[PDB]
Amino acid sequence: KGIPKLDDANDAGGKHSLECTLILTEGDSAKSLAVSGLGVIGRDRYGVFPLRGKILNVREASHKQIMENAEINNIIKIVGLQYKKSYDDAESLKTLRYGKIMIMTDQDQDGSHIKGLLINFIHHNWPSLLKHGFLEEFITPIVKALSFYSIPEFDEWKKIKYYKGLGTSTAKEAKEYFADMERHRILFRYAGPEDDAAITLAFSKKKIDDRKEWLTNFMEDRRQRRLHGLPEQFLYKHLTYNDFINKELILFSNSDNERSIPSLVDGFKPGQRKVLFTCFKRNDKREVKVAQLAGSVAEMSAYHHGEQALMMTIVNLAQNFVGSNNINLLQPIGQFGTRLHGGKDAASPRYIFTMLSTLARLLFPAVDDNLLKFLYDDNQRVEPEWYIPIIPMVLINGAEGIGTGWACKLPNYDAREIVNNVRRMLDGLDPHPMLPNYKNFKGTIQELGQNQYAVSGEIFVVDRNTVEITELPVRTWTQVYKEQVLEPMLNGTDKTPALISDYKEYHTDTTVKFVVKMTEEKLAQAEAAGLHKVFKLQTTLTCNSMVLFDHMGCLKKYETVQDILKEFFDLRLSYYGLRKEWLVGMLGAESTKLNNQARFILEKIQGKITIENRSKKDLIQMLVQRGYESDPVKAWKEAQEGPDFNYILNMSLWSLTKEKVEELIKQRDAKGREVNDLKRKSPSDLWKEDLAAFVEELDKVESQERED
Amino acid sequence: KGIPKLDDANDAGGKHSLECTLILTEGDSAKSLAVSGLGVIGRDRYGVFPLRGKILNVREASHKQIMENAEINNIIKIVGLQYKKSYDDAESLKTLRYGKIMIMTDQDQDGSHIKGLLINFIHHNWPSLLKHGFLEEFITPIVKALSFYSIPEFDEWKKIKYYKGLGTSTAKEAKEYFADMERHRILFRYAGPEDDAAITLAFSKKKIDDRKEWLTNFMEDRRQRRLHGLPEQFLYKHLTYNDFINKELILFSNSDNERSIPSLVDGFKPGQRKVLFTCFKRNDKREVKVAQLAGSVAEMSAYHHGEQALMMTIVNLAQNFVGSNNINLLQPIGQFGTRLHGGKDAASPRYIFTMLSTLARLLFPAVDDNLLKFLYDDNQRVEPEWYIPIIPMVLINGAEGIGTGWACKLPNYDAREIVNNVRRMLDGLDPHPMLPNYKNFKGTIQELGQNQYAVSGEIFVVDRNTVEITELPVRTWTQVYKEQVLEPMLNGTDKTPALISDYKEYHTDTTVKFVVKMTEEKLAQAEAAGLHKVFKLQTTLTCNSMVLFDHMGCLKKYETVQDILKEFFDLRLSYYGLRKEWLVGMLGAESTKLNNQARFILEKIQGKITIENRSKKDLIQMLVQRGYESDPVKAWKEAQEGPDFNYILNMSLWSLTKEKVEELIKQRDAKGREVNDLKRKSPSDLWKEDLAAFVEELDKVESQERED
DNA sequence: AGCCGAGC
DNA sequence: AGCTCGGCT
DNA sequence: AGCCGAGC
DNA sequence: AGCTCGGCT
Ligand SMILES: [Mn+2]
Ligand SMILES: [Mn+2]
Ligand SMILES: [Mn+2]
Ligand SMILES: [Mn+2]
Repeated sequence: KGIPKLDDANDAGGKHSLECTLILTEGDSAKSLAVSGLGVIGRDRYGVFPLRGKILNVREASHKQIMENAEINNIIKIVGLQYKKSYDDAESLKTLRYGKIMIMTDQDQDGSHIKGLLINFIHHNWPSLLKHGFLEEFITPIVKALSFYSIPEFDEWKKIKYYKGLGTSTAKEAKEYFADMERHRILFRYAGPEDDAAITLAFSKKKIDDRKEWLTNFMEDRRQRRLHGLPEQFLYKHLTYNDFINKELILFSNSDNERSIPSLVDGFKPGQRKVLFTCFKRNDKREVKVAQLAGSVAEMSAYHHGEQALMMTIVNLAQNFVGSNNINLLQPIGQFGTRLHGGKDAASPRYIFTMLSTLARLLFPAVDDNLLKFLYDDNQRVEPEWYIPIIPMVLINGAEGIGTGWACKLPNYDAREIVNNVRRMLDGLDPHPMLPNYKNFKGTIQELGQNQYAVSGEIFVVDRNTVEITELPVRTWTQVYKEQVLEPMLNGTDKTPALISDYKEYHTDTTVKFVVKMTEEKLAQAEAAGLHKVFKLQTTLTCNSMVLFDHMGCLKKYETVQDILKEFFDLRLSYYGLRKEWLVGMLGAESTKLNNQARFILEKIQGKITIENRSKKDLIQMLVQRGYESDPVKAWKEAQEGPDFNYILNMSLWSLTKEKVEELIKQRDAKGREVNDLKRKSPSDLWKEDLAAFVEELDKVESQERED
Repeated sequence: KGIPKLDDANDAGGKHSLECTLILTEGDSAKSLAVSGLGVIGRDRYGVFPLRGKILNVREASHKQIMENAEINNIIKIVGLQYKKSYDDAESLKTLRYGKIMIMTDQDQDGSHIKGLLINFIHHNWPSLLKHGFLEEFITPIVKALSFYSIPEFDEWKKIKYYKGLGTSTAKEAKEYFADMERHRILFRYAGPEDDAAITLAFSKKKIDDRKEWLTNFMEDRRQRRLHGLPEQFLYKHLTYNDFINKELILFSNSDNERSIPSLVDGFKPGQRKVLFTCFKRNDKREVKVAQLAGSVAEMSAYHHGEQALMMTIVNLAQNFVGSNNINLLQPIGQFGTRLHGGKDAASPRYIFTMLSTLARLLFPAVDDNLLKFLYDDNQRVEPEWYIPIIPMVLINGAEGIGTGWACKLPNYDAREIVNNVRRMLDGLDPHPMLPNYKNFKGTIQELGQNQYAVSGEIFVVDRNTVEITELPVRTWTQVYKEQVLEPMLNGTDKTPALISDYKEYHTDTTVKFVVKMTEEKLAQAEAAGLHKVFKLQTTLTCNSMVLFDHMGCLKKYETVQDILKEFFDLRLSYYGLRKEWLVGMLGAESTKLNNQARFILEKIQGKITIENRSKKDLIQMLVQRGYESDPVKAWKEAQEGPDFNYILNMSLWSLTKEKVEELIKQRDAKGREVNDLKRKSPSDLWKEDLAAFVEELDKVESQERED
């Protein structure tokens, strides 16, 4: 047939074609799983073809984009479909190579997404097939203990095995699935108007706001459900397209917003936060290859997606070039991308390295980890719902992402202006308004209207024939500008003749210099029309979707950055008071511990009590009879949810030496003074300390950057 | 010109061609290094072309192999050479695009090898060029502190930087090298007959035995030199081909034998031993990807070669299929290759894992590490000159390798027969003779003549038309046998008609079953001529080169395996006596330590001495005045090349509790009894213990293998 | 001519 | 990638 | 139409 | 690889 990745059913194309089934699989490992699953006998009436991934959404797409799509036309040639053909009459179905499509995907949410896009494809092009049951799915278990086809069903029911993707199952497993097909095969049924309404609601861009309402209800409902203790409702026999869209695809849509839409608190997405948690736990003193760090992240954070997406998450986190990260929390040791190509010139993750910026733990103090809520994946504690940085990182690095029904775009903001605004609010004033600010951007950004800005590079008149372009607007890449602006100006086009006579390039990996030559008259005309407009050095920047998850995990639209700043500020200063409470608890327990250590050893050297030959039971009983406390640090740590004095009896015999008692009394007095000194500090003073340290290191680091 | 990897000199092919120089580089990183080194001005008269690696040796090679060699014809087209053309007359040199070839390689030995093969190429095809100085080299530094062009020069001279390959130097470095070319450029000169004699000696297979004598002298000389303290002689101005061959290439030849020819002792090559040392130091409880283990080996063992060669070293170490390793010291967790394709079907090192066999440390006991001599790379201690296994592993896994002037081939041998021979020698008898034995090989191996054997698979007559082939001779691969034996028998050839009517394949990944169908008369004729001959189931195995490095590092040829066995036996039992000496030293120091601990604490509880408030100096002085020994373990460990009693004073206060004194007296008596019990054991009893444990685990492991 | 394997 | 190097079928 | 990025 | 998803030029 000409498609090498396809294994065609023996009876496909023959007089039995209508009884044949094409199995569309997610990935080629699923392909092999199904192939071995059917074996010799299954090969007659069952074809199997792989899909690379998410497919084209054909409902709104251009004609050229559809006609040039390799996968779509592969499925068309395999099944024998013809565009605009309706299938009712026997004469019409004589032309099909297969009578059914059985989609086999993972039992996770992205699988459901592929299911939905295939449903949308068939529903858009051939409703004649969709109404009559041309489409089926082959479900697999996500967990076993007997089999369970969704995590809520297994949780409600409650050796346990978790199945990540179809490739995890193998060998006999696959064959087992294909011996009993009554349980694993589910037919999509068309009930009526509700089905069409549901499909178009999911896959049409006219329905975006509808999707918003859709998802909103879901979120509220589930939270309300979660509040009242009602169990999660789950699927998995016939399944109507409506019930699929609203009870299954919807969880992909919500999971898509949850992974794609950052938190207001730390400005992170679950993947990024997993990466940073892993880095925090490893605490590498030396650089680590991005591929190896990626695998380590996967192990330690329980990151269940593919390695490529995570490696590029890391790369995106490390990028320091103009227009990317105002503060990069990972160091880009390697080629991580440049201003020239916009980062697309980054070297392979196998050949580049990274590690924590020395500002990372200054922005996310280690002690604050004791204030967070760490989540769990199958009894493995992984990473918190959020970190709580000393300043609103969601504003600094310009968080963005694309979900379903909502998207998020924020531009960057100067760290020092944000630090100053936090200081203003700590001193009881109102914050100043803030325009976006991009580190090392030499151009201007000026406020046009509400949430709209003009971003302009720099261009100068050198002389009558010469202009010098020293800056391009933020996110305009050097190579792209050359190809799409200066080169068309120089060579001219069909409609537009040549404006400029020549140009030359003086660039730095981090900077832009163009020297353009024009005729006298044509420069005069260009500056009459204005230089930034003619040379395309002004772009509009409009942020009307700032969508973030607040500290409750609720999606919220913020109209101004000052709202983000205030909400963050309240939360963060609350957590600073929490940090003081925790610190007086911990330091207080430590000081009591040091005090009972000192009393014990001071009485041993003073001769008040002798430990020699005392039985363990008799000694512990005597110690509790003499008033010694039990391990105040372990007791206070356990209290946050036999008597242990080991902290006293595991001390060295060196303890009773004169300089050990001396240094231990000094430690005791010093810890007491530490508790008294921190007790008199306000939480705001704690915050100001953190901010001062952060700016000291920020000046050192950025001046080292400019010197290098 | 059509070669994309080439950067051609601007003046190449023009009227200045004779003044142009083609730079042949080792690898493309060297190519880029030279490109940036010449810059804009250098590009006019200097071309640069990369070589993949070692090139074809054209002196003895087939005509087809030469005419089809891509690199050779690339250099010919680039320079403009013509085979059989002599270059003297001006008319003849009018046809060359370049006047000189400048070879730029690494300053290590393999670079010298490439230099030699280019010299051999030009000398073979065009002596007219070689006599007149057509060839130059561009040397680079191997180390800096000023620059040094060989490690012996730098050692004799003695921030220090070591240069591994040309790719380590970069940027300004390269440009520096090409600003001063008087120091870095060296011209090869043809003195006379000595040069030709030297080149042919190196590169001709008629000269193998000559090379042997050659290398022998060198080895002896250097050892003699090394014995008398005379410094190593080094090179690096003109260099004659003779002086190059005998003073430079020769060190590649010797290094090639040292890496390619295993030791008699542990049966390893430096790379393999580095791998196993790394595994021993990591002590992985879980599997590790072969790529990651490879990188870790590189870091910890100071392995200076490419990652591919090391990853395949690991793969070769893990292979358990019939005809590879009788005992695989690494576990093949993945697809590491099968009997079918001979291991060439192994999966990529990124997708497969390994770890230590549970017999690894039973064959190489950890305590024996204290008896070895660990080498050093730039102050980093890495791995021993050899390990000392409990049985001669060089016989078990069938060590082999190809150097210069010598090669090594040994077949495998049964572990249990070797263990039994060692037991025989420990009981004072002579060893039995041993034929080669391959684990899980169902065929036969029979002695023909001295060091020659017949290896035969298994074939049976089922009935008049049918024969069954259940075994192929060792190292004959299933796929290869099918393609080159059964398929030609079935399809016939131009000369030979078809002997067999059909065949079918019943194979297991680990086993071979062929059922062949023939005519009655033709089976009769085949068994008349014999079934093993007709069906190519007998191969000859001749081992007349068994070449190993003895325990002195001297190359030695062994005529029989019994010589290997005896030499190993003497060395190993010597090291068992050493192990007893070391063990009574260590256990004796431990027992003294426990005794002074017990005396101290027993006198503290008895009240004989009080430590409370005593000054550190006063206490240490009193302790040495009262007879307490100083840290016998640290003193005895230091003796193998202020007073420290910390081992007594860092004890817990729990020490003075009644059950701690009780268990400590029990530990003391138990260690004394341990010293007395091991003192009465012979070294042979130690060896027999090791052998018994090894066979217990060997039976458990191999029975688990057959069950799985 | 091809295979064996540590190297380029 | 296609090759080295020596022994051997 | 294309860009932005975590996913397939 | 070529695609999703929403906002915006
Ligand atoms: Mn999945
Ligand atoms: Mn960004
Ligand atoms: Mn090298
Ligand atoms: Mn082997």
